[PDB]
Amino acid sequence: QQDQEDNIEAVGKKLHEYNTQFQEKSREYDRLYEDYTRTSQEIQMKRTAIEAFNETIKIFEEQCQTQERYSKEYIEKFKREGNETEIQRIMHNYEKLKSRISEIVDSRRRLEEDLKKQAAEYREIDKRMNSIKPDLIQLRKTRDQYLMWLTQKGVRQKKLNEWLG
Amino acid sequence: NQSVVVDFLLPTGVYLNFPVSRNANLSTIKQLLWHRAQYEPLFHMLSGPEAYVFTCINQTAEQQELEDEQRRLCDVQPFLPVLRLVAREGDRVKKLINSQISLLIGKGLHEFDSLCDPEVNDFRAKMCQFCEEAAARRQQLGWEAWLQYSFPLQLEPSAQLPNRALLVNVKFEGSEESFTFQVSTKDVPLALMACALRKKATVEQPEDYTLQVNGRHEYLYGSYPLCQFQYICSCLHSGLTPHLTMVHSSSILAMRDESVSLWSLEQPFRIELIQGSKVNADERMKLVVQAGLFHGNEMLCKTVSSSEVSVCSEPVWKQRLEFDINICDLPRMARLCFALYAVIEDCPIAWANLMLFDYKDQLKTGERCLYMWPSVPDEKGELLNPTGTVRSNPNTDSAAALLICLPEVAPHPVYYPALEKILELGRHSEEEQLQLREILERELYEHEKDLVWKLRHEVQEHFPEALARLLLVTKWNKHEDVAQMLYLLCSWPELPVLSALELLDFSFPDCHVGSFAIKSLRKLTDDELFQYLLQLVQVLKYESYLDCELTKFLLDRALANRKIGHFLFWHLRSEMHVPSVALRFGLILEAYCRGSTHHMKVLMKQGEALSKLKALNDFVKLSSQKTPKPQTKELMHLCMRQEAYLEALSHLQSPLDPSTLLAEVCVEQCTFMDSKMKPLWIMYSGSVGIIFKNGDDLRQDMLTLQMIQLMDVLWKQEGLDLRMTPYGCLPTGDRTGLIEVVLRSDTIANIQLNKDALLNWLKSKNPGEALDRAIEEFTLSCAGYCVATYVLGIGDRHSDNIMIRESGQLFHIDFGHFLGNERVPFILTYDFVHVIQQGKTNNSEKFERFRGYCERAYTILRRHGLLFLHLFALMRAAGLPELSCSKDIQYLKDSLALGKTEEEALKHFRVKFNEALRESWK
Ligand SMILES: NC(=O)c1nc(-c2cccc(O)c2)nc2c1[nH]c(=O)n2CCc1ccc(Cl)c(Cl)c1
Repeated sequence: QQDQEDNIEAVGKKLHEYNTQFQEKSREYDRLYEDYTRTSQEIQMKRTAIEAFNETIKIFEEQCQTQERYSKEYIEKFKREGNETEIQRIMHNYEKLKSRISEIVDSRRRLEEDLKKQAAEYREIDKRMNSIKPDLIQLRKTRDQYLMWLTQKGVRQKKLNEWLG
Repeated sequence: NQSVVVDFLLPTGVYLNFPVSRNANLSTIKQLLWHRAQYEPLFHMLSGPEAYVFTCINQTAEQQELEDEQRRLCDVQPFLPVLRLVAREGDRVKKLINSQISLLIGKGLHEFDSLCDPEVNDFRAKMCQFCEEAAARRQQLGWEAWLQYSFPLQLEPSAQLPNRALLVNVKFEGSEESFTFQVSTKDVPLALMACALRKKATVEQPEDYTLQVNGRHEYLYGSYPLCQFQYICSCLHSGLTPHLTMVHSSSILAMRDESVSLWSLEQPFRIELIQGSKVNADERMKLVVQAGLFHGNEMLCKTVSSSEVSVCSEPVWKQRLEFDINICDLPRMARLCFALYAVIEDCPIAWANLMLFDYKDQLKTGERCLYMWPSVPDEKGELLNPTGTVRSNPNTDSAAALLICLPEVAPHPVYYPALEKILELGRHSEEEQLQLREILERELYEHEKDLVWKLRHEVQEHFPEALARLLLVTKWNKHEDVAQMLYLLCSWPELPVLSALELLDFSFPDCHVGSFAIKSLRKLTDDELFQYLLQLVQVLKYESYLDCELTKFLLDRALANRKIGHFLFWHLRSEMHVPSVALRFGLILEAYCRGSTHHMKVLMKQGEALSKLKALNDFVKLSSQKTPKPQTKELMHLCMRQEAYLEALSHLQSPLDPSTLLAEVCVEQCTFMDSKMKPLWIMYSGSVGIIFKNGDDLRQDMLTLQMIQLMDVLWKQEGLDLRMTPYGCLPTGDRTGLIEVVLRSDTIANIQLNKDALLNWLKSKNPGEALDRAIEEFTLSCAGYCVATYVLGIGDRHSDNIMIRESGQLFHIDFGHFLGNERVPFILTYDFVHVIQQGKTNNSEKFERFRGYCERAYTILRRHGLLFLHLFALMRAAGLPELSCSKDIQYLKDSLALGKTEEEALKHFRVKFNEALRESWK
């Protein structure tokens, strides 16, 4: 009416096995979760570093703008003074400024590429976790069902301990 | 290496590039810059060096004006070595503070702006204003009051007793000439000051002075006898002469200076489940979204589920999910909770929660993109996760998410009704007293709950301490009932501290409840509030909104008391790496800092010390794996002796106790252990030390130690001093913290090398007449720690993790496990019993004295058992592995036997005691 099993030693043996499997699967999930957290922390660090490149590039481009507006006047002056010496220095100095920007831009690009790869890793870590979770929960439940069965059967706590530990 | 190539951007547009030394200060670098700039175009148009300030992009991606030109480039840590010359313009004070805050709190202040969030913006605007204002008031106050803010009295638990005449060393500020003279333990500090002057007058008023414990920022003042001050109490027991210095008030001033209604809308609650994004699931399976409304623990109505759409990264539903509750019924703190599942035609993927009303009480409408948090598989295994935070995941670029849309309810915007409207609706509405008495006086059942609701007015009149019970019976999914409960709550009598602590639990989410709780917590003294500071901080993780009462309360007390502010700072700072609290804590720290510009300086120094230690520790780790300890130890020392390191590790206030000055590092005395995590042992020159650990979470140890400290206080409050050693322990960062070294001590293992070694060691350290003291110190402390460890369920207790001091005091360290992690029996150790009994087989007089100490200790903790349960209940917030659930709390109920009577419990403790004594030989 009340619809909802072999010997005790054989159920107890399976309790030891399933518990070992639960502890092994738990430690695996713990490993991935350490990676999940570390990678999450690294990703924000990289994202903040990208903002730091963006901000550094911004100030360089202000320098470029400032160089254009500001130079304008002095370039005109030593033109009507055959001081093409100084014009040449100002322009060459400005060409060095532009060149350094290209190095900074390239560096920012290299990091964007790394953050893209690590973003893929984050998602892979999160995928593997989600394929481990059902094994983990199922193994927890099975372990608990075996204990309950043995406990109902009147099996002593010391015998249950040695199967779990 | 040494040199680094630095880009220089001049205000004329000119660009320079040259090597500078990494450890060179900015002032020096300006000189090198100017010297080279003269040989480059457009020089003559520049103003002098001093008319400009360098600017860099710092580690947190913010622009920073580098006003302190005595700072070294390596310490400045710019993102790239790029320095820009700009004018000394604008409110540089505001600019300087804003940049320091960002460096100090972890998170760049710009990160708050980047969110584009009114709630964030309103918090910052309102809280920074209040904190700045408090600061300005404080500056106007007198040197006495400012001293009280800055260095509040450290008094023994006697306050908030015999008489003896004992010597004190007194000198003045500037003069080497000290004076030794006798004054009584019951003399106030003003009287001792008067004596020192009368001595000076032989060779200024006594009220124009205060007394400092020289070497320390700990001061003796106020209407209290000398023996109630911790410093004197400590000296009295030790028999040492206290050394004081009298400081003039001026010297204290010097350091001071430098429309539609809600109840009308009877429409059932619904949402549009549009889409999910960035799901990482099993392609073979299908995807389901589970939803449910919540108010604290309780469901408001039944849950509802989506259709089984196939597993892809970007799933689409477009369903209406309708819930079994009307909009007019939704409580203020109504919480809509989602969980994404992967089912095979059952893995919990991720979850996310959302408040239905916003911070201004407005019922939300329109689209919403909830960036989800991944589901942790745990024992409980619930469908949804209502206890989880409401804040969205800050990893917006990579994290899975659900796009939802709250529908338009009305053409105008609708708010949750104002208090006046609540009290209007809430106004209208021998035999029975028997059933209610039984229920309260002593988890309720449906029959009982409806009685309590019926007799809710009787609860308010005759059982005011039962408020918590009455709040849990209230049906928060019916707006009529909610109004009636809130009506009572507004007239409810003030409850004691202990009750208020219960009401801060997540079971009581309503903002009026929190408000009533805090209102009862305002009678807290700073000393007592300090005992619960850690718990109060963890309760912030349960709050719905950024602007709350608890945050205001904490900032208030942090602004009035610099010790509270210190530790508030470090509790929040130590969790800034944690995504779910970084925003909330970031904002509180910002506001704290603006009201506390003096302490910011202290905390900056500490933060820099701690960042060098992290680097120092990482260098040791990489060295230890290659080379052996002696060689690594010396390499540690060389790395420490560098100017940037030495200066940053030297001359700071200790994070463990801001009154302790860590002055000169003793590099030769510094070392580490080749163990797990390679902790560093750092000594200072009154020869304090600290342990720096990086690798483990220390939060559990601090909790344990805080509870032992609370025990000590509770015992000390009823005449019992069990001579404990509750040493400082402070988490500072991501798996990082400090431990206060206890000097003149060793581990039992090391001392044990008949084995009458403990008593011999004691004999060697307390020769002749000192030994009876040492044994008594051992007895009192062994009792205290036997009970503490029994009650908290601390196992793994062995010779390595138990230490003894040269005074005779025993104490425990490294509390990795508690609350059973099975019932831990009460434990008596043969070797300790031997020492207690003065090395004799039988000493009945002494051993019974020891047994009484244990029993009295245990009896006192039972009296305050509800306090321990409540404090532990709030620590569930912290997510400590070994404090997850009701079963962990239940451990304390049983250890303290709170369902048993006082006599019954003590008779069971006796049986456990006796059986531990029997087990001692076996
Ligand atoms: N308060 C202390 O004085 C203290 N504390 C902990 C302790 C450890 C973990 C958690 C905790 O709460 C406390 N351990 C201690 C110790 N004194 C001591 O000799 N040890 C053991 C050996 C050792 C530890 C660390 C280092 Cl760096 C080194 Cl060279 C040697």
